[PDB]
Amino acid sequence: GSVGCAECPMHCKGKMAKPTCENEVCKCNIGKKD
Repeated sequence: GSVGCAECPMHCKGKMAKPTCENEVCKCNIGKKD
């Protein structure tokens, strides 16, 4: 259950916000919008 992808976006900084999930791992990076 990818939860990080929930906090990931939440833990994203203004001007750059995009949830990115990979095999249960999440990050806030442009190019992917999960």
